Amino acid sequence: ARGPKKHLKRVAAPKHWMLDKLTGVFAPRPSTGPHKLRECLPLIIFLRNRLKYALTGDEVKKICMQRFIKIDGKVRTDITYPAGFMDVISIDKTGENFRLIYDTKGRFAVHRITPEEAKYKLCKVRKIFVGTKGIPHLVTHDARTIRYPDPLIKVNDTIQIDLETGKITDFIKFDTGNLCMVTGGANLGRIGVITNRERHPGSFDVVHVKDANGNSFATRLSNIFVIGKGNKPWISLPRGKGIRLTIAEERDKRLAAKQSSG
Amino acid sequence: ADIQTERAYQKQPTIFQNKKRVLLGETGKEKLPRYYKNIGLGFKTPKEAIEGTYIDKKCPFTGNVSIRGRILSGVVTKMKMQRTIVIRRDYLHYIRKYNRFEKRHKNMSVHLSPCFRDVQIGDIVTVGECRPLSKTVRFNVLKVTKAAGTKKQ
RNA sequence: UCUGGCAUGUUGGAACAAUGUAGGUAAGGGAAGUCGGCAAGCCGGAUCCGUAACUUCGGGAUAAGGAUUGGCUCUAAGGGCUGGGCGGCCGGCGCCUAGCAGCCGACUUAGAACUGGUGCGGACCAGGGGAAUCCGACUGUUUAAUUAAAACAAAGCAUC
RNA sequence: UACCUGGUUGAUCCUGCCAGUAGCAUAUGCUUGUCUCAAAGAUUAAGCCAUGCAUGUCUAAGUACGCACGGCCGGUACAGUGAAACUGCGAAUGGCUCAUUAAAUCAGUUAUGGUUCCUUUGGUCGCUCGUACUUGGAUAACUGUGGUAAUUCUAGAGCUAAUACAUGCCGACGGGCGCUGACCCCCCUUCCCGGGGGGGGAUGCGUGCAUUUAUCAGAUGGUGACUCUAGAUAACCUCGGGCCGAUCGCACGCCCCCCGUGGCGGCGACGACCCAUUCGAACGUCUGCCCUAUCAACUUUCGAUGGUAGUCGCCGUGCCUACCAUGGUGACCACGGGUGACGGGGAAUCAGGGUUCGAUUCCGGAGAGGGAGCCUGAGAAACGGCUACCACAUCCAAGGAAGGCAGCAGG
RNA sequence: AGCGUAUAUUAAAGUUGCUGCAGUUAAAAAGCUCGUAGUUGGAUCUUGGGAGCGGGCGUCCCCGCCCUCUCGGCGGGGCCCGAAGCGUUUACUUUGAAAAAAUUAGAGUGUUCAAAGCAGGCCCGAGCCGCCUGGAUACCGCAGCUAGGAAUAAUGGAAUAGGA
RNA sequence: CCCGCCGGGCAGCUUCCGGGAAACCAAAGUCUUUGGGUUCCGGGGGGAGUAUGGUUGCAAAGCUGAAACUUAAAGGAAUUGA
RNA sequence: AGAAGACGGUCGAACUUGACUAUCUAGAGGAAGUAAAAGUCGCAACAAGGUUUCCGUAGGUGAACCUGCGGAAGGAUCAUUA
Repeated sequence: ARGPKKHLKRVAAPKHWMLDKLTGVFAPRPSTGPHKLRECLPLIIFLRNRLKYALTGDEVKKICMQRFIKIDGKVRTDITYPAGFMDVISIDKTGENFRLIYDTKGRFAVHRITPEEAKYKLCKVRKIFVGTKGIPHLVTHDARTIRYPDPLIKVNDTIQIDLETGKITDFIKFDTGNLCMVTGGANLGRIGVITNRERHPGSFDVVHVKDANGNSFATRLSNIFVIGKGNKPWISLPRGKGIRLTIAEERDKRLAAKQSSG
Repeated sequence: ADIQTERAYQKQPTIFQNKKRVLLGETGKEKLPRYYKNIGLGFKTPKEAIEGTYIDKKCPFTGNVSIRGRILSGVVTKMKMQRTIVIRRDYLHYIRKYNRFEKRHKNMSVHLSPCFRDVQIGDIVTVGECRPLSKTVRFNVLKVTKAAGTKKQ
């Protein structure tokens, strides 16, 4: 290759992207932004494939320059903008607000939230550097660099940021006993409480997380995402509390629901 | 014993060997400041590395080197070089069809800092991956271990 | 070129025709000449590389093929002698020991910079080469005065 | 569904292979009523291509005096519909083929603390102390002229302009700091009169980020360790010059207070000096390939193995240069060659173990007849860019021009 | 609405034999010895004993039990073991972490069955100004990350004591 | 000299140990109820121990050693006759 | 500001020569291996095949073949008598 590839294929789409195989040889390539494309979602896929508001990619472009779609309080015309983790898309015409988070199946699900909840958010820091004129700054996973942070904030902490203000409201450190959600790997989409953590000087660290149902698991540091303090998340959660149930258990509830409905 | 054998005298960039002097005495009485720094993983800087008078840009302790990527080991066979010891590591590859293995070895060259002096033939040396400082050598010696040694007659 | 020797080899003067004897050069071809490359020409020294078939394993071999070569200014290496705590010496008091100091000396080799109209083994000296066939094994000898050869001899083999 | 039979015989037990026998891919042959999917020039020929096409593009928001239209209406001064062109951006993606390539590409894991990056986003853009209520020029289309056989051919004149090029201002903020510091004020020893200490301070040089440097403190931050991100001490800061708006639209408003026109104003777009993120980009650590000894001792005077000092290289190295004692590799298969070999994710078959096939539409690499080369661009050593050579060959008015369909059809 | 021939290849073929061959006479042991790669290399170092926790730790089958040294770290009494180590280092076994898409094993999905497709199913006086769900798992050889296991395979400790 | 015992042997002879296709053999056994270690060596019959390359030899020749092509049998043991 | 143009520095397409190496190819003539309808000598091996046979070496020969030195049983003889 002579440079940056400018296309994505139908099979080149990430697996958790629910895209059909027999519709086209290409895919809506997510363009550059605050998120790595491998764990983001374009606006077309969020609306056309999931919400069914539009049926063609052209119609998704029609509503975009109609300027009815907003992200983080900002109207973006990019149909392939990377709506990544902790992104809220609010449509004022229908008066609906959605918080983009993972479900129990490791999927970029759509979760309706109240407007008051959408006004604030949650972000995770990545690094601290003393930039210009000897003052600190924070660079996050959302690429929202913040000037003049609280000095008590360290690496791998979670900072609340408002849509309009764009500042630090409430920060929480990284510690045991805190609720967390996995942001990668096999355990993607699970909510649990950090019971243990082990370190390795020269490689990744392992954080052992044990959920409310006792299903313990282990995860890498880069896939740890802190949301709430203790055993209560700061934000609403989708169906299932982010608990991965087994194949046999899931089919048992599925058959019970089918029998009760019928 | 002269530190100045090369075409141009090598200088440690961090230290300042050049200092002013006071009345009734000189700075030459005290030894020059030496810049060194220990590493993690229990890689405690050995005695000869601190108190030695050698200067090396490529040493694990008095240089720019950061050891990362992978931590490995090997044995000592030959030492005919300028600050390089050739090492070889055994490893057994598995063949599925015949449900057995083959003995294999891929020897490499490691650059050894002059601080280590007590290395003989047939002992283990622990080395770690580093920057491509040479065309072939990409490892640096971090630890020296004997193998039925400590008594040579 | 010096020591020593000589007077150009049994004559001189003038001219510079043909033909000749001896020595050279020649555009473009490059053996088309001729019985035949006869004659002439090419190569040629030294240093550094690189050398085939075949073979009696010794050779063939300077095989073949290629590069360098001047002048000037430097650098490095290659040795000999003496000594070891006014004049001596009875002496512990010294310790030459990674061979140190002083003095002496000739011939080369290698490397580098600079430099000339790329010219330099500058004259002199000084192998053209390769692929094959025939004969004789080789070195040697022979018809002084037309035949130097495949002829003769030769070691080896055999016979009487 | 873990399978035989026939075949040496005067007949039988064995060894042993083939013949039949079951699937599997390419085509051939005879026939073929329907529909749902769907492979389809790779095999010898990565051989050559006539012809047609495959990259273009404008919002209220850069530039609009085109006699192509057109509203108000000729007292105004910038309407708009808009060819074409300048300006910025894409053309290095896509798609075809496997010629080439054998620890090499690639497959699993890791790093770039060893580097860079228009693109989207998040910061910053009064941080520096020294004509502005808008600067100079030509160049477009266009008109008027011309050349041949010519093109995606074009010089000379009058014009016009850009978010194109070059230069550049006031504001912006009153001051601090380190030195150099005249001068001025105060305190104490001193029986004397000299010193010992505090302060103001005019007048002078510097005093931001980006970059190059040399020095200091670092029980500001964090990593396990960077010579890290920070703070200062003294200079340069490239005229083949860095940053501090000479840019364009929308709806239009508030104040005359010390004033009949001055200030205050929002929504955006345009590229930045530097930092971060992402798409990425390339060089890297451990582990893995087919046949081959009728390839056994090989690399190294020409860089091969390493050190020191330099050169470029986006950065780290025999990438290159010079000096240093020889070193490295090899029967655990090197060096060499062949391959009817791009690799792998993967395909046929089946007790199990396994044997074969991998261009294919997927993820990476290479190529555009061949290997050379290069300007713009962030990213090319690019071929639907150019140059030269080699075969082939298009037009020629014989003075030249113009070329690569292993892109889609078709030959 | 197919079949044969032609050729490539697999099973057959225990006819390449690791699984899983043969060598007196059917093909075959070198004439023999040495010797290095390489291959394979004997036992031997904590086994039992009443632990009580559960059934038919009693005999027997599945669980931790009567590893250090430093602030007994949420200027000094038991309600503590977070981290600076390892009475040593490999191989193997299990889990866990690392797994670009498709295919394959296979969950559910109908209605022309399936091959295929990830879709569709669900009350309707229709104001029903439409609720819910799927789009999972398994394997991913080898190489490396990690936490245990400590039979099996080799390694050293201290013999002139340069011993803890 | 005779009687034995013990360990290392060259060995018969009988024997339904056993295996083997049998001839015959305590190894030519412990072999599908398949694994003690390992070397050399065979893969239907010919072509062919040939061609070519390499190496040894004074020669004759030795060691290493193919391919093209061609064949449905060549073979071992045993049965009764001649 | 600068077009045309010249000198020096680097790969270098391409060219010449030489060396090494791989593969594919002609060739007068020579000598083998493949099938044969079954053409000419007597008969080497199958019996003790009448000179058991086969193996190597050496040597010779129209040919099978003959000869010597050894070496075996695929020659008719597990035996040959104190």
